[PDB]
Amino acid sequence: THFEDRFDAREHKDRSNKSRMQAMEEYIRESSDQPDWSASIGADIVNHGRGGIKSLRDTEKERRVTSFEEDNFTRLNITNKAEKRKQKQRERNARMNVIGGEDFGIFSSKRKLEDSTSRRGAKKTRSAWDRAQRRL
Amino acid sequence: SDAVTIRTRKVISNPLLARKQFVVDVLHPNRANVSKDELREKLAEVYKAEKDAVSVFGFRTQFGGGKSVGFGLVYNSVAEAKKFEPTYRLVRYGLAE
Amino acid sequence: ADKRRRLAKQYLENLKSEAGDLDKDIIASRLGRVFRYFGDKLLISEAKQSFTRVGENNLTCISCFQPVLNKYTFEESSNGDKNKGRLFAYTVSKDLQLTKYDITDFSKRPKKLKYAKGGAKYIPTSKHEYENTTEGHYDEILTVAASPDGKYVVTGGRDRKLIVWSTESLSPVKVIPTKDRRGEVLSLAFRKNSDQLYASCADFKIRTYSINQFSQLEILYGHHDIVEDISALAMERCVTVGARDRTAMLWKIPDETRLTFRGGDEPQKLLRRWMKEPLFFCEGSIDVVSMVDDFHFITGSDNGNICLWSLAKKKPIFTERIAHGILPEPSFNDISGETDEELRKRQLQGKKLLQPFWITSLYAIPYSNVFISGSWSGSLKVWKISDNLRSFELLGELSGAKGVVTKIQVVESGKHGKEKFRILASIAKEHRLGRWIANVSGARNGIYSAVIDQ
Amino acid sequence: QVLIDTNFINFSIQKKVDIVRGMMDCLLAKCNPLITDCVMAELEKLGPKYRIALKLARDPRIKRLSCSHKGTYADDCLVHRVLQHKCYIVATNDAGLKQRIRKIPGIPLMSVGGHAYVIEKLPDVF
Amino acid sequence: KTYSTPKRPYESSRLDAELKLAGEFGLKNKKEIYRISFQLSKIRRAARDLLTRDEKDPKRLFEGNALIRRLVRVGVLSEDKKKLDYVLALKVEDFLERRLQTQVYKLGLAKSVHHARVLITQRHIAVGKQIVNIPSFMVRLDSEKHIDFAPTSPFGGARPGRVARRNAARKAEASGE
Amino acid sequence: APNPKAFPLADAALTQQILDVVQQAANLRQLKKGANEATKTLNRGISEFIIMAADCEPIEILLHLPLLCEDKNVPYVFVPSRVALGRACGVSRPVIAASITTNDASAIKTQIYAVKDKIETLL
Ligand SMILES: [Zn+2]
Repeated sequence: THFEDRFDAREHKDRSNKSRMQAMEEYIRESSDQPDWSASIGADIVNHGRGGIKSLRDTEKERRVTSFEEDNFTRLNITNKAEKRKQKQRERNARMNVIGGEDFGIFSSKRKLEDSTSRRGAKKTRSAWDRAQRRL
Repeated sequence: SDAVTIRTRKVISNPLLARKQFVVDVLHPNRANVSKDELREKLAEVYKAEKDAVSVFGFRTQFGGGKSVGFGLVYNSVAEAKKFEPTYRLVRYGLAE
Repeated sequence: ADKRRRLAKQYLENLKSEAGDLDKDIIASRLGRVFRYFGDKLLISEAKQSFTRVGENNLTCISCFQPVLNKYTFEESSNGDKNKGRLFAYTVSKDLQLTKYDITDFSKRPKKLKYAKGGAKYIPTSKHEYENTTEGHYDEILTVAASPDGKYVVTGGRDRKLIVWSTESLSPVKVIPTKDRRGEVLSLAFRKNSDQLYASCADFKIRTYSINQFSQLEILYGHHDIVEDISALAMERCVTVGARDRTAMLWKIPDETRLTFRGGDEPQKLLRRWMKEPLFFCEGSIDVVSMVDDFHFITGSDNGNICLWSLAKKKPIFTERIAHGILPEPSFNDISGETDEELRKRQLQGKKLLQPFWITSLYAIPYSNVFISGSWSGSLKVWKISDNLRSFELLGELSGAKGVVTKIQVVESGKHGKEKFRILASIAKEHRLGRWIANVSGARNGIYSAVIDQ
Repeated sequence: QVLIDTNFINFSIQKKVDIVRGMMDCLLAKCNPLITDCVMAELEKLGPKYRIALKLARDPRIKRLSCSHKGTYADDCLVHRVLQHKCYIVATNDAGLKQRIRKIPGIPLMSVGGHAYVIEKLPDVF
Repeated sequence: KTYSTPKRPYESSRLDAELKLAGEFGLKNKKEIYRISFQLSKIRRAARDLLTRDEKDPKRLFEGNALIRRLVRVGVLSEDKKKLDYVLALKVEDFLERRLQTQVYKLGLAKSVHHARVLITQRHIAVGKQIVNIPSFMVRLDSEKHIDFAPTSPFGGARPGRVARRNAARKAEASGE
Repeated sequence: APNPKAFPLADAALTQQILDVVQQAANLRQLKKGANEATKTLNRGISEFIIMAADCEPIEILLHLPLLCEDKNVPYVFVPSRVALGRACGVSRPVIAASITTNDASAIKTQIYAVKDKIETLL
């Protein structure tokens, strides 16, 4: 016959941070009840209060870039186009969504949660014996 | 009075080139950004080392004071220190011309 | 809500379906738990119990320097050649006096080696709150700890000054003002085999220093109410408990990050389980704490509750109710001031006005399965933990003490096989902080000692 | 708490806006819609063409507050209520009543217009 | 935009309402009032569309839980009032309460709201660890118990300020000369 | 057989709620603490509500306060334990009756109003 048999780089790549759906992530944190590793107040606030506290995402992103330094042992620099773009966007969304350290653009957005759940979603239950097997 | 604190965080080691690796925070309340030369000597006694072989660099100070972000090394031989350092750092330490 | 848990499981499998190791390991090459289980070898019923009273009143702590030899230095981790590996007890008194005892011999009652009492001339000539460098204490010393490297010993309490003392001269070797009006030092701890000092302070702060250079390292913030008690271990951490907020919070010092553990159970909920089957109380205020390993710790509240906590969960893994018991019940003649006995009973009003004993202090030797609690029941209660680390049990009692227990320390002795443990507790008439305890008798302010072997 | 008028019911059925829903959309709050007893009189008189506007004014989510006035004039029932109490929002669309309540101070007035409802004298509109 | 002009900006009701708000909270602009009310409109609009989404819908379930819990972590909502009709019931004055300069005045570190304004901009008030100096910080719960004076502030800390020290030296010169 | 005169006490849940709010009032100077301080405040008229211990020896010396409270419609609640009230008020000694006073420059206003309703349902 004929086919390709090539490295599925895109399939061996990850999309979990793409499909993360933060409100129900927050819920599953509440349910799975492990304590949170939150920081103290001075570790929170940004720049003599000129900006907000920080977002929880921004805490995560700082922790990860600090990990890039932790292992990789090098920093970023003042590269013009990219960080100007990202810094502007993140600060604009800071001044338009986050209030006191938590964000509400998550509700002003338009990404649904049924496109994540989808009544079991992937490898879904579409036959009655599949219903029987999942119920047992 | 002043808790002369540079936390040499991100602590790792490399004995191929024989040098030790560590990041910098600077916690130093009521002090104005301690300088790398007295840091060099202070690192020299704490690591029982050479005044050239100590090598830290690139310090940025955090808000709220008594906190600075930098990026530091130490060699473990005089030959390694005198050959493997780039010359801009050699003149920052005043060892080259 | 079963729909909700269904969808949560659905997302769990969904993200599992959507979802260098040897490199990290080889770099790591290029760079704990509970390990004792001797909580059965004790011979509690035949323990030696002894008492001493001290001329001052209201002692509050003890600091037995236990010199542990290093494997990098077999001889002594203690500096001098005249200390010779003895054991020292440091006791603070609301008489504003520190007293140094030798307790090195388990046959003899502990012996006062030295003392230092501060009167009132150590108040500052100025109310400036900044310059506070009078070398002696001047109010209500409340907590003490000594250096594990035998170098210094430091006290701190309501006069907002952390004063550290020489171990030999007993001179005030350094003074540290807290630089606040509300900076009352409440609890002290050392990093084990280190010089780092952890200070719980009731302006919601946890301050940390290096003592051998007298240097204010780093500051922590975060409770709802006063940061009451603290304790450390080998790791660069601490655990602390806030009093009137029901939160015990664990601090990773260098990463500057915290974990919060609450309570959450209920007298009504215990009513419900007994319906599915007495008297229940309310989770009032988290007071005493000690951490037993790097993964579990134990805290005692005001309503008698003793709680075993694991860092894995957030809720307590093992609650224990009124364990030191129910207080002396109010007498009818003094409740009423009126003759009739039945009216006096009606004023006493049955089960409601009862009160539980507190949990005034609690201590565990590290990495063991044993911990000691103390109330003013006049009875130390010694507890042993099951090796699954999901429950403990009352091992037994030591009633050789009486009155309000305040501070509990242990001293190990003997070699690896055979070990003899002395329990040393300070007992005052009152609580550490206020008065709050109404006419218990039979107590003398001083030290209680017990010695058990094997 | 909103005092509905006969006009409002008729225009709402014309412009196909839900009463409680569209009203609660426009406020962005929670609202109790009240038909006064004399307003249901005017609907019932107006009669056999508006059997539908009646039959839809009698929803179970439209509470009824009565009235003690010998007569049937909804407009006077409403203005006397409002001139006393000043805890209400008056939903109407008549021109004469609109100018009466615009001279009264402190009483939000509410109209239907175009697609959905609009508010005038609440500052708390967004 | 980050501020939106209210659609009937000059009205008897609007106008006297803003007068009361700015006078009582010590603001200085319609712009400050507008910023708060615009973001409240977005929140409350989200909650209303959530109410349109029917009972026991998974989206309504999870996101309503999210919105309630994050508003109580911000603190404008209270612990025992966990429902979406209460997130509908909020209004502007609750956020304007949670500002920082109101919070310094309410705790009691100053006397009047304008005093608290001048303190915070004067760099004396220190939430948590840093010196905050923006009078619209929107303090949360944990910090609203942690507001107090900065340790280098001469009200709760180090040596007196420059007017005091020039004056003490001036009377020192008075006694000297 | 009938209700004793200590009625009403509070459950443990109301107890911890009230001790919580009275602590935070003592932090912020809305608390007048002690018997005749509560009395002077109930004569001035400026007190939100009254917290009376019921452990006291005897009951009577503070039992005089329900008269003034019911004279002025100001609610009162017995907590069980007087050293728990000393606990909450943060002074060093058993306080048999404290009184939370009225104010508006108050970081704890709505917390107080919630507990005031909880009392007035309990009556
Ligand atoms: Zn009518």
